[PDB]
Amino acid sequence: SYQFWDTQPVPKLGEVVNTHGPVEPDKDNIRQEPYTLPQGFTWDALDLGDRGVLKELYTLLNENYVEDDDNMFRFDYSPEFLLWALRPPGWLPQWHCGVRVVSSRKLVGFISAIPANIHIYDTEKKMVEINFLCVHKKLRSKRVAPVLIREITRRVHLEGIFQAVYTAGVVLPKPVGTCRYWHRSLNPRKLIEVKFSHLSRNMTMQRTMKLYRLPETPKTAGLRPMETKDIPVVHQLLTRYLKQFHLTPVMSQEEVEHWFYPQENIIDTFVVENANGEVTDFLSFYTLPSTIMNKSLKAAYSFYNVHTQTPLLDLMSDALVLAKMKGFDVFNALDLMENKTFLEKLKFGIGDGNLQYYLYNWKCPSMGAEKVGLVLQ
Amino acid sequence: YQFWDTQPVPKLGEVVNTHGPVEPDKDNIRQEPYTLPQGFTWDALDLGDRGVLKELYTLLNENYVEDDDNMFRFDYSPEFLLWALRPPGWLPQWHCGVRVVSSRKLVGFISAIPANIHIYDTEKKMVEINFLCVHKKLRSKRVAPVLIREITRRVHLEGIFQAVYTAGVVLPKPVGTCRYWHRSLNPRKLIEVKFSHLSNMTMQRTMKLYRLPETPKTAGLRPMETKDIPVVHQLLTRYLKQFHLTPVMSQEEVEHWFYPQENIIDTFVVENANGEVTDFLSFYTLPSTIMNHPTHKSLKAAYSFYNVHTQTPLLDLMSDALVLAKMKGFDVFNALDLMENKTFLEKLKFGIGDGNLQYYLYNWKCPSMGAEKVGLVLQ
Amino acid sequence: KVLSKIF
Amino acid sequence: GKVLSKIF
Ligand SMILES: CC(C)(COP(=O)(O)OP(=O)(O)OC[C@H]1O[C@@H](n2cnc3c(N)ncnc32)[C@H](O)[C@@H]1OP(=O)(O)O)[C@@H](O)C(=O)NCCC(=O)NCCS
Ligand SMILES: *C(=O)CCCCCCCCCCCCC
Repeated sequence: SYQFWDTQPVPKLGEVVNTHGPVEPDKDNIRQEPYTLPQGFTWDALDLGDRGVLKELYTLLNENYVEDDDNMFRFDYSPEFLLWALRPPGWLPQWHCGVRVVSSRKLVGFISAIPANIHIYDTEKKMVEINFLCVHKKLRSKRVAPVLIREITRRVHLEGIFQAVYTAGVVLPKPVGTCRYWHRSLNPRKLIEVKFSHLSRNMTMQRTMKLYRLPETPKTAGLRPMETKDIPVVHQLLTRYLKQFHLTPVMSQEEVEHWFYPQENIIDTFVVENANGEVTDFLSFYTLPSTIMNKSLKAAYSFYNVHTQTPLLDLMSDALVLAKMKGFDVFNALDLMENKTFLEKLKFGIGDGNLQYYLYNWKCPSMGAEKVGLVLQ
Repeated sequence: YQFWDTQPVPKLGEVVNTHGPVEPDKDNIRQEPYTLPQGFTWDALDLGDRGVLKELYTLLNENYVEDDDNMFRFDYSPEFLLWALRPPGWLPQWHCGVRVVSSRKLVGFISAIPANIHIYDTEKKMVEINFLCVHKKLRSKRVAPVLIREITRRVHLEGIFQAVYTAGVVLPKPVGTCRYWHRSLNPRKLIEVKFSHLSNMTMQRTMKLYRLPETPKTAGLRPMETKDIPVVHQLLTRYLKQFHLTPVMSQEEVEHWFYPQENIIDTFVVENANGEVTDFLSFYTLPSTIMNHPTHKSLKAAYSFYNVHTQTPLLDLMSDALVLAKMKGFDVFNALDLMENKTFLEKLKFGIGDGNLQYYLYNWKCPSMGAEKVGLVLQ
Repeated sequence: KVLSKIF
Repeated sequence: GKVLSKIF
């Protein structure tokens, strides 16, 4: 059973929800002491400005973070990507919570939180997003993840925040929504060769390649890289566009500069400036390659795509073209927000991995993937 | 008012019966700083740099608030300024100074710090605005609203659209009005420098009226320590629920605001026979520069901060506060008439002051409250 | 904020 | 992301 998650303020796996609100009240006194690590390990707050700890953190994630179903690929988050994901506005070094071996100080554990204004049905609440929970392989199946969770929970409590958001590939108590990954092949030769995909039968490699053939320049009129001058309208666009869904982020203009302004190998944003000079739509997609075990699949991930005048269909087509042009092998989009209307039509394939969304210390009705409006790295 | 009829505040005299904001949250915000008079530039002060910190200390020391009759001036210390301007969540952009381009001389400042504010039935993330200062040479050259519009913009960029701040002047529209009272500790010096006056009543009699016990009366009173932080936090939160305008501080903010620092903040807890902390008193350190008095330069003043009572009587708690201040060399102990401070001001022989303190909320429409319902003490 | 004195 | 998926 769930011996750890039965002690937490989350709804049970089976209960249907009819209420809105916290599971437990905000705490007026918080444990000042770090939790106990098993004999031989200590806590450490990782200062990512130090390139040495940043690399240690990178080596740790590259060697021990998430793998797929058949243990064939592993995320290969880079230093600069981790700096982008772990230092958004309002980040804290204390929330970069690593575990080291007391004797040798080697990094063997990690969990992180970042602050985020979250809107859920009718409530806007200050929460945190929890990502990169990682424990070294030699240290699994012995209760370090629960301790990581309780220590980060404590450290969030100390700052006065009592709710969280996080995703997971595993079913826990209790998913607020279940989403599914779909993939659009860009370089099928490499994809079939490394077993990311397979020749769907009664078909050839040459026929397959002509299936995923794409145009070499985009369709939409007035597409260009996002620029500094665009931070206000993107923010505007996003804010209005996100009001239809039931679980969304609430970004200040700064968080928009951080999350969407383009960076080599990390995030790419393209805006649509029309004949009148008004930006009206934008697309976004980030860079996360996975190590090929037994050399490197390059993947682009749909982030936020806002449409007010260009059809989303064309916007995502041009996204596929842009990714193709930048040297990516595959384009992965979830099925949340309005993505169901273009996944089949643009020839995406369904993946085997699910993505469960969870709220910590918040009771609410679950939603269908179409109302989830949040994309985490 | 020419400047405030443009801002999202209610008018003087319009009474309010709704609760909420005046103008919507901003979907797009100006990217460019407001225009300064020719020859001046904006600069975010890095207070970790001691030279910049020093600069900021001098600007306030020579140009900040004076009393009604222009005889005294605040002398915030550098370390005091770091405690007030670098609480948990501070941003270097919110330490917004104005410099002379030629010489880089600092001639303006205004700051914002983040703070969860509770008002009536609403908790919203706000900012506290303090230390609006314009060099005397630059007064009435229309620079203060430029500061205000610029700080408002920089707060807007971080997504916060409500603020709280105080002022000695009546603006549109006070959410509450408080009154300063001052308790003499060294009446000799206060009277010598014209801070107060003999009520005919002989000074020798006046000197023995404000004499205090050599030691505090409450049992188990001791300085606040690290192990007290959760229990202080607990005490403060529950105590603050009777007032209508309060801060909502995390345990981290309680560490920052109350853990004792010499010459900045003092906190004393009451640990009883069971070892349980049941009450605490606090007061921060802010001397004033006395001008053109040859032998009397600065008056050491203690300002009451947050005092919570659950078993010790508030009167006895504040009495021991007076005693502790006295022992430390304070000439005067100041308190506002907010929260429950009216219940003990006269009895401890404070006199009322001539300055008022208006509390204001920016972009928040609500009814005003009486001083007793105010539960916020700003720096 | 307000430098009041004895009235 | 979190889920390392591939083509089903
Ligand atoms: C995530 C990871 C730290 C799990 O730790 P572990 O040492 O295998 O397992 P532990 O016994 O330590 O933890 C078990 C408990 O952790 C919690 N848990 C397990 N996986 C989790 C996850 N991804 N997120 C949050 N909690 C998780 C469960 O609630 C479980 O309690 P339960 O008994 O109620 O199920 C580890 O496998 C790892 O680092 N994985 C690489 C990255 C990864 O897999 N990330 C999350 C995968 S969904
Ligand atoms: C995927 O890397 C991270 C694991 C998800 C953690 C489970 C939820 C923990 C919430 C912790 C903080 C809660 C603060 C209120």
